[PDB]
Amino acid sequence: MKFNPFVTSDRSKNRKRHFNAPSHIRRKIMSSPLSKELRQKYNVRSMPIRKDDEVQVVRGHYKGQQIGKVVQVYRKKYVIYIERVQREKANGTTVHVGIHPSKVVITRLKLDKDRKKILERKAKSRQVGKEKGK
Amino acid sequence: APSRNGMILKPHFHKDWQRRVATWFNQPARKIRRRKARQARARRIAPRPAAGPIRPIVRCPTVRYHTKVRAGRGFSLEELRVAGIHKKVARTIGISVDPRRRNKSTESLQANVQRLKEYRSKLVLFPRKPSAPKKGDSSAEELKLATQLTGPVMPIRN
Amino acid sequence: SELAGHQTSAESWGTGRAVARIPRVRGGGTHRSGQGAFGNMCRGGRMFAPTKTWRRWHRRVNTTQKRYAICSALAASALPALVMSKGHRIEEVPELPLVVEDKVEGYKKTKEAVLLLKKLKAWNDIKKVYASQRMRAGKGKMRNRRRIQRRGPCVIYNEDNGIVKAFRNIPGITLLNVTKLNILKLAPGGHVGRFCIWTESAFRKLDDLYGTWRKAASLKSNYNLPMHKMLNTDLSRILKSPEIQRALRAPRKKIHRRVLKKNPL
RNA sequence: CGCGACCUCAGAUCAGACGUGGCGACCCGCUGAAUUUAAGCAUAUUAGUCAGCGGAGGAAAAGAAACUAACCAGGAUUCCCUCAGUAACGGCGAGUGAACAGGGAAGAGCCCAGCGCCGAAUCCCCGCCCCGCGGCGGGGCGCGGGAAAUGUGGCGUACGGAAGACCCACUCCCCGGCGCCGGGGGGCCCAAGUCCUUCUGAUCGAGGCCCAGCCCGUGGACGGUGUGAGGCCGGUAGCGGCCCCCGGCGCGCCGGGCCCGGGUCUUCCCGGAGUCGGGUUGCUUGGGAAUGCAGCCCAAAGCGGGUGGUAAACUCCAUCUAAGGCUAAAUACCGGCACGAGACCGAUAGUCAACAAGUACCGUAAGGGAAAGUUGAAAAGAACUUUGAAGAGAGAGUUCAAGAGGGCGUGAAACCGUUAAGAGGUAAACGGGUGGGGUCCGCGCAGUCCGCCCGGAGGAUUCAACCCGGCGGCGCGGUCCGGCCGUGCCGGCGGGGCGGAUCUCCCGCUCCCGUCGGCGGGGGACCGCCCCCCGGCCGGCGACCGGCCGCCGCCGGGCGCAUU
RNA sequence: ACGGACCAAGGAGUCUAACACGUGCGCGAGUCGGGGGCUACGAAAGCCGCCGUGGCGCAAUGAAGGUGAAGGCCGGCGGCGCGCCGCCGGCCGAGGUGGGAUCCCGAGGCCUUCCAGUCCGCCGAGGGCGCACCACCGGCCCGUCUCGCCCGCCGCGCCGG
RNA sequence: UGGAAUGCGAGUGCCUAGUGGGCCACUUUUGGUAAGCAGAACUGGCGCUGCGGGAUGAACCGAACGCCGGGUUAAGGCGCC
RNA sequence: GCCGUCGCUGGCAGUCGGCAGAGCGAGAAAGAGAGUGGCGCGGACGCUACGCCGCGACGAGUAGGAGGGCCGCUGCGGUGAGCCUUGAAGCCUAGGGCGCGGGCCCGGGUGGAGCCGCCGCAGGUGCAGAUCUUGGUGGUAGUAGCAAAUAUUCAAACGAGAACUUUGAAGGCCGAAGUGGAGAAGGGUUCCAUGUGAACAGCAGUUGAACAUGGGUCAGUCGGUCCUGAGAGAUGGGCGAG
RNA sequence: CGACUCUUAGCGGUGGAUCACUCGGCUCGUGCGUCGAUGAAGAACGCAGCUAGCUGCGAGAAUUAAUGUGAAUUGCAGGACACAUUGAUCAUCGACACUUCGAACGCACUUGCGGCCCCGGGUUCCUCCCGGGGCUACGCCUGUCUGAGCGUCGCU
Ligand SMILES: [Mg+2]
Ligand SMILES: [Mg+2]
Ligand SMILES: [Mg+2]
Ligand SMILES: [Mg+2]
Ligand SMILES: [Mg+2]
Ligand SMILES: [Mg+2]
Ligand SMILES: [Mg+2]
Ligand SMILES: [Mg+2]
Ligand SMILES: [Mg+2]
Ligand SMILES: [Mg+2]
Ligand SMILES: [Mg+2]
Ligand SMILES: [Mg+2]
Ligand SMILES: [Mg+2]
Ligand SMILES: [Mg+2]
Ligand SMILES: [Mg+2]
Ligand SMILES: [Mg+2]
Ligand SMILES: [Mg+2]
Ligand SMILES: [Mg+2]
Ligand SMILES: [Mg+2]
Ligand SMILES: [Mg+2]
Ligand SMILES: [Mg+2]
Ligand SMILES: [Mg+2]
Ligand SMILES: [Mg+2]
Ligand SMILES: [Mg+2]
Ligand SMILES: [Mg+2]
Ligand SMILES: [Mg+2]
Ligand SMILES: [Mg+2]
Ligand SMILES: [Mg+2]
Ligand SMILES: [Mg+2]
Ligand SMILES: [Mg+2]
Ligand SMILES: [Mg+2]
Ligand SMILES: [Mg+2]
Ligand SMILES: [Mg+2]
Ligand SMILES: [Mg+2]
Ligand SMILES: [Mg+2]
Ligand SMILES: [Mg+2]
Ligand SMILES: [Mg+2]
Ligand SMILES: [Mg+2]
Ligand SMILES: [Mg+2]
Ligand SMILES: [Mg+2]
Ligand SMILES: [Mg+2]
Ligand SMILES: [Mg+2]
Ligand SMILES: [Mg+2]
Ligand SMILES: [Mg+2]
Ligand SMILES: [Mg+2]
Ligand SMILES: [Mg+2]
Ligand SMILES: [Mg+2]
Ligand SMILES: [Mg+2]
Ligand SMILES: [Mg+2]
Ligand SMILES: [Mg+2]
Ligand SMILES: [Mg+2]
Ligand SMILES: [Mg+2]
Ligand SMILES: [Mg+2]
Ligand SMILES: [Mg+2]
Ligand SMILES: [Mg+2]
Ligand SMILES: [Mg+2]
Ligand SMILES: [Mg+2]
Ligand SMILES: [Mg+2]
Ligand SMILES: [Mg+2]
Ligand SMILES: [Mg+2]
Ligand SMILES: [Mg+2]
Ligand SMILES: [Mg+2]
Ligand SMILES: [Mg+2]
Ligand SMILES: [Mg+2]
Ligand SMILES: [Mg+2]
Ligand SMILES: [Mg+2]
Ligand SMILES: [Mg+2]
Ligand SMILES: [Mg+2]
Ligand SMILES: [Mg+2]
Ligand SMILES: [Mg+2]
Ligand SMILES: [Mg+2]
Ligand SMILES: [Mg+2]
Ligand SMILES: [Mg+2]
Repeated sequence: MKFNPFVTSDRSKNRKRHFNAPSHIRRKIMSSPLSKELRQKYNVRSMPIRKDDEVQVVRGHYKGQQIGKVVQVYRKKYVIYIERVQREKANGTTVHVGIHPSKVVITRLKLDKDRKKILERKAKSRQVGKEKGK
Repeated sequence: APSRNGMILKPHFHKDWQRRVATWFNQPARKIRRRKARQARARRIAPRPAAGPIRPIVRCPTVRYHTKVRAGRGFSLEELRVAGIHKKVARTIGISVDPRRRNKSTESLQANVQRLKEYRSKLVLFPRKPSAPKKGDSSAEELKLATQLTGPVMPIRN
Repeated sequence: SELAGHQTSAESWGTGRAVARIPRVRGGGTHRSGQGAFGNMCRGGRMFAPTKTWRRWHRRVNTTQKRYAICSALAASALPALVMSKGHRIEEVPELPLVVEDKVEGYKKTKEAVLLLKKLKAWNDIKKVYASQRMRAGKGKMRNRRRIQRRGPCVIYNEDNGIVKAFRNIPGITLLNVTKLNILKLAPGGHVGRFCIWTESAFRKLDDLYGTWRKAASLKSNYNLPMHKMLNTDLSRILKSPEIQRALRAPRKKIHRRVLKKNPL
């Protein structure tokens, strides 16, 4: 249950702040779970999806063990485009199909200075919590 | 039109009374606001009594109530004078002073004088500079026992 | 809004122009001109008797009657039939009322709370609350009331030392302080017989809170239990007693149906 | 004539400042109707209200008695409850209508003029030096300028105040700088299933996840995601974490100011004027031989003046001290910024405005002012062929579905096209009674089921009776033991809690001589009730039961092995 | 006579206050905390008791000053003359008549082989206590009118009863 | 010997809507030449009420009404409709 | 015969069973009384007591009152281990039924994501009307009409398409107070070129002042600009609650 | 026969009811409670590679700087020797900037006329011409300077 007096559980308000979220907030909303191997390696559960990440589709028509690279994070439409997750139009031109980030799994992470900093912070806060209970 | 037996009523609704209806839906909020201000005031003035300054005993006017005493506004200058408390000093140690009030009779005068002397006995007085105790300051032993008094100071009873 | 339907300057055309006499919107050049206004029959008009905020939303209930209700809810909570008829799965709780030692008042983890309900055989009530969780029919979904479920057991404690934080995440559970009992929680819907679990400390305060018959309440300034209008309710026993049976006339249990009249002639 | 002071008055794009306009929900000052009620209407009511004008602030206004009272007296203002629909006003009709006391919220008190004493002890501004400098200030130095004796500053103000004399007591209180130590805004993060089958276009669905009970849970709010999700993501929980900034609160150093009080006596001083008050007029009030306000006329006093709710004279009393000023809090808030929620409405509803809405459009203008939401999970938004000038079609294709094809969810009625059936010269329609024909339904078409008994054929986890074990009901067990227990009655040196408008050795303050009497503060005794301990009678265990014994019933296992 | 061409959706006794009676619940000569205070749902609920101030009720009556809700008997004494007034002390004591649900008593009686007489019940003429309620008659409190004789005292009165 | 017949259970109290334009017939009856006119008394009707008859008709005659079967009637009828 | 109402303020707790014994309808008060002496193991239903059962009478209704609705609509508290993508709401139906009725249930179809039963609570809760509101659609009806100002015809071109466009030729009209050539006010891009023929231009159009894509207004000397006109309007001053 | 008409049903139209949805309202509550001559509110006109409206902004014009964030924005294109301490985007917002009118201020309201000072280019000191910048409104307080008066005076 929620007790914070300054957090709204109103349905209309929550949806509005989802569909009008600014770009740097949509990034956090557009987060994906890490594969089991990655979760054990970094101690992190979720990361904000990013271009050049390699993911597995686990829900929908395109689910399967195939691993493809993230080629576009269309934050306006709240979908990502992946290699080979595509179909053909009437005229035969191929088009990417949008997958929501919460329906994929990150198998490999595009790592740079900032991504390593973000992973470290999440692993550190988790450790404080794990020891807080202990 | 009147119908059979009944009361003749004159409701006072011949103005634009709907323009000036005071609802009370903010009542619980008001009660929380006042309570939150009492607690924040008690913390600020601690260890001084939260209720406020000590009030004198007074007899309610008129023959409907003169059998009852209650809390007054402030101690008369005569009562402070008889008890040897300076009127300007009195407020600084939580005594309410009322320059307007008179003392017509000796009994009420002395009842409040005794009240003051008793209050002056229970008064724990801290030094102005904690490291430098002074003549009137209460002893260190009785300062560590000082606590904030809740409720009116020495409540008045009939 | 007190202004709804009145933010216009509509004027009645009067009679003679072959239209109803309802006030009509002024000017021209738009769909709104010449349309009905104000009246409660008009589209975009003012509703009949607009609702006011000074409706009397709140009811005073006498203190004595409120305490009566708390007394009747607790009395009805010690009867298995009434607790069963409230839908609670108490077919295996060892006893009614169900009193559990005061240790539970110091529980911290939600897993201790679940394990206690399973060993008291109060977990089937929770599993029945898990089954009733569903979406609410109607507009309540649009108004922050999407999910509905039934009530589980009520846990009544004397002092909270983590018991509230231990239990609050188990659906259907309600925590109640023994000295602050509520009829809205003890009799949800106005129907008595909510399954209640008592801590020993809470169970021992009941005499002081509400007083016995011989001893008035100690924690209520001036109160005592409501007197019985009928000391013995076992009507079958009363009617079969020799005293009453000796005064009865013999029963007349022969049916005299209508006789068909045959002509003697 | 000239020169020089002051006074009164001018001009400057003089140096430096300040006002204007807006918003206006709440607030203060004015001005101010008429619809309406009176079943007519003129006073009255509407109403000191709408409209109009001015002025503000985060609140405003008010506010420390020229008060209330008449008591054994209270003691600024504001607000709430009540007083109270009351005293009172009123074509005494309709109607209107307070205050005091009492209980609460909050609580805070003060400052001038005057009378006086201090060598104007006072203030502003320019220049230079130090400090600080996005709230322009502090210290120092100027035979720098001005203001001000037509009165600045200190003391002091009705609660009295001052000077002196005598006793008594006093070193922290503040201003400007500098340094060190313990609520608010922002940012980033922190539990657990996409496990195994399976439904689906897709699923968040269904089933499963050893004892035990998939896992987390201080987190099972909500939202998103191709249904319907605590565990997929954001979040949620947490006296959770990390990082910035602001504030508040303490402690030291430097340069400054102040040289500060109490009591008793002696002698002194003490107050607001074209204001009060009175007449009259007009308005206003519950205020009535006049509540408040205002104009005009008259016009004060100083043991005076004001009030003391019926005009006036005389006389006692009571209570304040007007005509100068400041002051937080409790109170108000349909505007503004930022939030939270709802037994509300759900696109003719709800704001006029769910959408490029105060928009389009109308009016010269003041103003008036709409209609209008929905493909799909995803544009996958229909390539290509063919007829046509094209609009449009026929194929094909996408999709779970276009029987969803861009004003596309569903898709009603009225109205219309066509198809099928029936019928038709008293307009049609209608009630009752039949008949004929269709549409379909019985998922009809040799027609029920049940118990007992007779007989023929078979087949057995085979019947009664006895034995063992478990459980259960009842027992006036004529009166078995043990228990809890009496909203029962009796005896207790019983160990206690609550209450009492029943009585009564200790202390604090206080009047009087070191004593004695009064208020308040506590034991104790007594009475009523209740709880708990102990003994006896009667008693229940049907809102409240165990062990034994007996009877009976049921079940499981034996044994019975067949005219059952 | 008036409205109605047709279809859809919308469309009219509501809410606040006051009063009256009826009904239901709580408590009961009391009752009520509504204002205030204390201690996610919850702005809820719980509590206050030297927070019951206050409202309504428990007393009416009169314009007001004001007053403000049963008596009888016994013994003794003072006065007037067995009867009346006043003062003392002891006893009893909230009215009566008619009707009146219900209750109580009971003349006699409710059978079985026939008598005596018991224990439990049961019906019943007649006779009683009489609820609520009604009618009637008395009483008592306040205003007012007539009549009239007394009683009290810190104020001897244009006093009070 | 509850003191004529007959029939019938009565008494009593609160709260209360609509109504407050009426109209028609036998008898009686005022004004008027009279009126399907205006105005009264009594009872009964229509209004509020269908149903059988009067061909038709607010009031006439019969008779008043739950949904039905059989029987018999009223006032009216029985050439044919 | 059946339905309902009213009445009997009617009857049933006695289902008292093998710890048994079957009754209390009968013209005429009160006991199926208690005592003291002279083989089988069996026996229907019932009773939501707000329930069930019996008997008798009755039944018109405006205005109006009352009762009962397992009549109906929306939301809240409880409950139904309720229903639902193996298909909710909604909608259609010469399908099967239930109820006096308000209505409801089931079958079939369409639809695509929610919904309902019961005990209570609450109400912006039920339409045939109001010359009701808003929206939609009819018949009238392929009807009234497309008749003010004399008038058209031939050939060709473009084009899918020509009474209406363009060119040529005829025949006509306005007839210098014009149907000519230019301005003021007003309009505001309508001007010009090219393209379209969806909508509009009350037939049509190959055309337009429509739509679309791009262009176009050049000043010492032509106007404004300056003057004053009737007049308007500050300051000083006066008045004024403002 | 068959038209026409009526009824019922299937299908198709016309229409947009119903149902389900809701980034909107409404109501209540809470905290804060802040405009302007340092130029407000309001209005006009502009500003995008392709942009009419809405939105945002002001000639630095769908934004600059700084800080936080950390790889996009997106309908199409493009990639500046744009993009990972050479920081995309978004957010924050303290720096800088902010056209014309408007209390609106040089005078007037036609983009009409000026005046003072300074700077630059024309030619070539001054003039003259063009351009840029800064001032030039009413009231009012303190002070300054310059004055006025057969106002009251003093010495000449
Ligand atoms: Mg009436
Ligand atoms: Mg509306
Ligand atoms: Mg619904
Ligand atoms: Mg200047
Ligand atoms: Mg009138
Ligand atoms: Mg009238
Ligand atoms: Mg009138
Ligand atoms: Mg008035
Ligand atoms: Mg106004
Ligand atoms: Mg104004
Ligand atoms: Mg202003
Ligand atoms: Mg302000
Ligand atoms: Mg006060
Ligand atoms: Mg009263
Ligand atoms: Mg009169
Ligand atoms: Mg008034
Ligand atoms: Mg008061
Ligand atoms: Mg207080
Ligand atoms: Mg002075
Ligand atoms: Mg004073
Ligand atoms: Mg998570
Ligand atoms: Mg979801
Ligand atoms: Mg599952
Ligand atoms: Mg979820
Ligand atoms: Mg799960
Ligand atoms: Mg989380
Ligand atoms: Mg947190
Ligand atoms: Mg004064
Ligand atoms: Mg005055
Ligand atoms: Mg006036
Ligand atoms: Mg008046
Ligand atoms: Mg007087
Ligand atoms: Mg003031
Ligand atoms: Mg709409
Ligand atoms: Mg609308
Ligand atoms: Mg619509
Ligand atoms: Mg709707
Ligand atoms: Mg609309
Ligand atoms: Mg729709
Ligand atoms: Mg959809
Ligand atoms: Mg479909
Ligand atoms: Mg569809
Ligand atoms: Mg649609
Ligand atoms: Mg559709
Ligand atoms: Mg046909
Ligand atoms: Mg009419
Ligand atoms: Mg008509
Ligand atoms: Mg409707
Ligand atoms: Mg009542
Ligand atoms: Mg809440
Ligand atoms: Mg007549
Ligand atoms: Mg009528
Ligand atoms: Mg009648
Ligand atoms: Mg009739
Ligand atoms: Mg005839
Ligand atoms: Mg018949
Ligand atoms: Mg009837
Ligand atoms: Mg049909
Ligand atoms: Mg959908
Ligand atoms: Mg509603
Ligand atoms: Mg309708
Ligand atoms: Mg024609
Ligand atoms: Mg023509
Ligand atoms: Mg021309
Ligand atoms: Mg021309
Ligand atoms: Mg045309
Ligand atoms: Mg042209
Ligand atoms: Mg003028
Ligand atoms: Mg058809
Ligand atoms: Mg543009
Ligand atoms: Mg930047
Ligand atoms: Mg950046
Ligand atoms: Mg001009």
